[PDB]
Amino acid sequence: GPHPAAPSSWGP
Amino acid sequence: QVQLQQWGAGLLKPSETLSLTCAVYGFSDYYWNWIRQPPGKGLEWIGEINHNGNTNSNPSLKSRVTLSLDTSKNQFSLKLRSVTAADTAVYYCAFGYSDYEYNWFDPWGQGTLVTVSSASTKGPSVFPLAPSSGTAALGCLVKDYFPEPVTVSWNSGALTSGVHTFPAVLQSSGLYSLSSVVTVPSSSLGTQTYICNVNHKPSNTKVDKRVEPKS
Amino acid sequence: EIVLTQSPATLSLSPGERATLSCRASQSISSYLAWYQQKPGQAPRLLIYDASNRATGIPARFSGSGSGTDFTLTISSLEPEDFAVYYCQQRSNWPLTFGQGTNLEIKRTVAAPSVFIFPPSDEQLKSGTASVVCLLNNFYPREAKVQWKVDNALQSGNSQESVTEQDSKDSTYSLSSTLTLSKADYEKHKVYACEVTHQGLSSPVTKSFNRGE
Repeated sequence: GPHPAAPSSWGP
Repeated sequence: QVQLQQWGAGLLKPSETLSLTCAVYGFSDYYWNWIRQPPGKGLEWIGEINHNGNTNSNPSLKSRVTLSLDTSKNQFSLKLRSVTAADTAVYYCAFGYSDYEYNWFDPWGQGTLVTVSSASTKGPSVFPLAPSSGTAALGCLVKDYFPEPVTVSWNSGALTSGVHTFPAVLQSSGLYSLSSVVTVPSSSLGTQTYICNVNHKPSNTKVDKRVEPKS
Repeated sequence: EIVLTQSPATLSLSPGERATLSCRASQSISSYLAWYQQKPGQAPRLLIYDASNRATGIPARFSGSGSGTDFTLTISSLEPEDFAVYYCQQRSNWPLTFGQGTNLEIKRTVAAPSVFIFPPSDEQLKSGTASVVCLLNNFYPREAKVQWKVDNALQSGNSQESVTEQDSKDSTYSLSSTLTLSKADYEKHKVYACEVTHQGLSSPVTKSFNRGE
């Protein structure tokens, strides 16, 4: 992904 | 309602292998992380294992790291090989997760202080910092102990106001030194007795030094 | 790696004032930034995640904004509980990185240090080492300079310092400097002096002793 480390509950 | 515990041996000699473990007691997407903080410095990320099994390490730790997760015991652990003094830090376990409603949490553990040095455990010598001849200052010099930490109180705890216990300095000998001071009404120097209670638990040394005016 | 640059290094404010903290990332991280608070002796504590969401129970006076590279933490009206070190962290891509930290300290009136000099104990001399200690007590701001003079000669490379955390009651700092000499070198000189400069002093304060009191 473009932001692979982001926790799943973060972002849209 | 989540609780963190961490454990592991904290006193190491150079080239040994640090091994810490972290357990969680009390959620489905989780993010186990290790962070370390050398004394007086900022945070340095170590590594993460997440609930998908992604495993990543700080590149500056140069393939000395092993991360592992026993998912039966819920135990996240860290191995760091060939340690030098540069790895002396408090090591934190952090358990990031979100709950049944997409609220995010990241409790950190209490930390394990790990000291990497060739020095050997040694209790301190305690020397008086004697008041000069309306406010007077006096203290205790806690010299040449290893490792951290030391605790100091004054008069078995009856004296707290105006006490300053300073961060230790690490001497080129590899031993720590520390001073603890209290300012006090000079009107009390002829009647009030001042005692610093030093406890260096790593060596089970415990010293009670009386600090008097000089002459 | 993604480098996070926080600013300022230190923010000096009093309760009731607004505090703005910055964290700029070296490349776009979308909104995947978190802010932590750390007090002395404690683990960091999560405040904001995903740039803008408070963690449960974090007071509403804490607000986070930003997306892309520029992020801002705002404490709209400081409480005494808020003074601490603030870190940002990015979770766009591995390795996870932190800013260097911003220290949020209480601004108080300037207080010049009270200076005290302590000669080495008779007992430490029996051991063969002399530690001369100089104390700078209860001053503000934190910047203070200590200069050692042995027989009126400027000293270098033979002293170590440390400074306490900001006092909970009077919001000052204290400093302890140790000059270490061998016993022999200590007895080869007479005058021992601790010289202090600080924003609260219009000229240096010197405290001294002559060995043999």
